[PDB]
Amino acid sequence: SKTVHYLKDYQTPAYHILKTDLHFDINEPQTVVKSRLTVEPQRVGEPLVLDGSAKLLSVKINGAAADYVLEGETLTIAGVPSERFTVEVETEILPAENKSLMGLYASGGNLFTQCEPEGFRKITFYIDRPDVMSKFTTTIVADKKRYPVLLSNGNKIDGGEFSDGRHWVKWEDPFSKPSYLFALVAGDLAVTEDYFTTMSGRNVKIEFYTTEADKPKVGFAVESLKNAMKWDETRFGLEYDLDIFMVVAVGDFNMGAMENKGLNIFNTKFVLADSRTATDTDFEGIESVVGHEYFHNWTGNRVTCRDWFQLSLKEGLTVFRDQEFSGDRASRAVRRIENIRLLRQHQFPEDAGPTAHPVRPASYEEMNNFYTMTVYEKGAEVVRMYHTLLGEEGFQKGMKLYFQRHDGQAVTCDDFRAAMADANGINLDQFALWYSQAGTPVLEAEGRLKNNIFELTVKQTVPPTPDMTDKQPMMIPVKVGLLNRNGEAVAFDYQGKRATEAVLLLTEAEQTFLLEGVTEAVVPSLLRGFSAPVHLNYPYSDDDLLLLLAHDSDAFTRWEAAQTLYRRAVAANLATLSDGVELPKHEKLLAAVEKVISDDLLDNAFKALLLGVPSEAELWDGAENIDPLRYHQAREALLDTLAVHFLPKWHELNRQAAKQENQSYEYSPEAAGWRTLRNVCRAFVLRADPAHIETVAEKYGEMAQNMTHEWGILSAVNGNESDTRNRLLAQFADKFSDDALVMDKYFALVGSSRRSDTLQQVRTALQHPKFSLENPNKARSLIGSFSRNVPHFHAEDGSGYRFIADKVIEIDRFNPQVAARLVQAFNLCNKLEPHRKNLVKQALQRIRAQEGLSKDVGEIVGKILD
Ligand SMILES: N[C@@H](CCc1ccccc1)P(=O)(O)C[C@@H](Cc1ccccc1)C(=O)O
Ligand SMILES: [Zn+2]
Repeated sequence: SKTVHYLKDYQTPAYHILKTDLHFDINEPQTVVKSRLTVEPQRVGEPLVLDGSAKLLSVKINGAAADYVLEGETLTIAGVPSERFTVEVETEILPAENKSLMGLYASGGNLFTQCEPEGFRKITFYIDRPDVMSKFTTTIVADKKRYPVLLSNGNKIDGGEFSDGRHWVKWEDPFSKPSYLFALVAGDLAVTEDYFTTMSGRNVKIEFYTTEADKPKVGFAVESLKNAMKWDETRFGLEYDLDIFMVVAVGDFNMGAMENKGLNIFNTKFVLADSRTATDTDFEGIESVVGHEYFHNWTGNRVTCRDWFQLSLKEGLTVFRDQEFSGDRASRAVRRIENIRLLRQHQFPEDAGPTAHPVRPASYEEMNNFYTMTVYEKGAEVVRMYHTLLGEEGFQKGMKLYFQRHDGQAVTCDDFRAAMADANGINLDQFALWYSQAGTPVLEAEGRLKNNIFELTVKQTVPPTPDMTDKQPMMIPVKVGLLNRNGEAVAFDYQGKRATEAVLLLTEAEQTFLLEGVTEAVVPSLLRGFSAPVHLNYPYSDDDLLLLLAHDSDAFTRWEAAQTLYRRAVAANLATLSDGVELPKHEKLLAAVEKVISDDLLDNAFKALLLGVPSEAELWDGAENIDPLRYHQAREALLDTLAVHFLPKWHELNRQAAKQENQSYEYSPEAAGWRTLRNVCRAFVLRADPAHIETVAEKYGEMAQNMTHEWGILSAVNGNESDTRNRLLAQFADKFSDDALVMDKYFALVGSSRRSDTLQQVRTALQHPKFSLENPNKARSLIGSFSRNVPHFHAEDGSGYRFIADKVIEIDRFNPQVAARLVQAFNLCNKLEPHRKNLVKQALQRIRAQEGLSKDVGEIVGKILD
């Protein structure tokens, strides 16, 4: 009797809602919501079924008290007119009691909403599904001194005052929308005003709302929005469609931001920065996410989702758009590698684990569990493959046809694919499998130069996943090139064209590609630009990898050669540590890294990436009976070797980076590149010479010229067993006690430390006056960081597992979304060595045994355990 939602069961709704008129009467403590729905029968005579979980005060049909039944979270009216009719629902909400941060809730003494995916039903009774689109008008009444700012979607068309100190506003959004895009804000908030003029000459008023204290940190977000608006015009030909665009910052928020039409609501983390309190990465994040939410105005809002299985239709596409925006801003190659690295570090384990799902899932119990790395980041890689197959011009032809066909509609992934296919006159039927088949495809490649042909044989395979065993061959673009003995590009003939690069389109289980007219011995460069989201196996020698790393023209393949050398070095460490003998010499790797360190032609941020070692999760990919501490030990040994071996050169590279930064402490991509390299150097220095922390501490103020430097130094020393580490962290918390986003950084350092005493420091931090478990940013920073802290989470005595399971249980009582994300710390369960596996299963069984456990957490626990 447990409810599962299946894509195969989709049916159009029995009723449409043409008009949604809302009235909010905000009081202390309760808010009363009145709705009036103009309902249009589609299947005449069916019962009207409304979703809702708010306290119900009354229901009318055509103005008279309705005969209805309330059952669970539904309201059913059996006796429906056969003609257009209205329904009026009155509900009552206590927003200060709402710690789920879905629906209408309080934060910092103000009121905010979050409705995606199914939060609107926590406000009123509604047909709360995204293929039902309605024109909203929203009236808000509140005390003026307490709630001077009253916002909802669209245009402000009326307002006024009452003699008792109350005031009101009325907002009309002329664009039909699904309920998940509804927003309301009521509060005492400061505003920052700006504008943008569209290419048709229309001014758009821009308003950012923040606390009074936070206002000085919102400027970069405003600038980023104007950049995003211009970019969507120049790159996609897309113009904004209202004369007002509002953004509201909120400190209590389950995700990063939300694209509500004309009234975006952002986590403070993705809108507030200055150089004193935010890192360069934080600035890049604001640019990315402000872009993302604005880009949803077309890819999400103007064209929306038929059903929640199609989430990647808007999210994969909009992530692709924010990636392209950021790459067009600056540093495209480095940013592309950053994106690839995040996918392989976080999404690949998802696809290999118990919660693996297709980009377009076929079923779900709780839709909030499917806002995933797969739907978003793999979703974006799928959209990018259209770009790779079609080119920018062809891709834009597809976009044009997509909007022509589907503006104002709620559609499917299939419709996006068809627009791409039809606009370009190409068959993309096989491409559909990128949406329906889960798992990381594995390509096995072999190469031979015989006659004057380089014959590249490639096989593909996709593993069964828990949802599906049968996996058919997919359409996989493999971008390639060839290097001669001196690492020079070598031209070849393919499909009657002589070039140095080609896209090989693998569509069968096994294919041979003939690169003809090759006049010299070659080493192939494969999967350039990470041209498909796959695992590629090709037999490279260490010397082949050094060649690629030294001379290849593609950023990804150069970086992947280094990643491979690191991976092989860790594997060699695993072996020696296991045999109880001396560590390997790693002579070739050390020679390779020396070259990278000493190369002054390398981009600084690219050099920093070449000096990064794959994470433990990457290293144990594909393994069984995993002891995570053995992998941690082997990785730490490699980092120690790199730190100590090159210690003088790490200091020298640091000095060179400092000189080039040139005291330009504000955010810019140029200065940030130097600081990124500097922070890599700091990490290695303080590994090799932990005593250097006292030298750092002595001159801390001189060093602390922005938060990128403070964060970089505190990160570097965070695992140091000196008392000074603890003192510097305490001083950081004191300095920045009043800045909640910097206190998030403090708590992340507490939870992530490799020091031996981290569990007890974490437990003390739970009682820190600036910590709140009910704040998702804080919970994520402290507890989330601890759950990803390999030696502590995976402690042999099980203390890490017991602690995280305790917190899943505690958090689930008020915020199931946060708890269900946290409990995925346990996803490695069935791949662990027996002792830890036993303890993880005990932890999961204890979570399962909780009375009233959320559907959110229960769905995840079932996938891991059952
Ligand atoms: N549609 C929004 C998520 C909806 C939601 C559901 C429940 C609770 C709160 C909000 P989004 O995709 O635009 C926000 C997204 C922004 C993002 C994602 C990937 C890259 C860059 C930006 C981040 O939170 O992952
Ligand atoms: Zn999004």
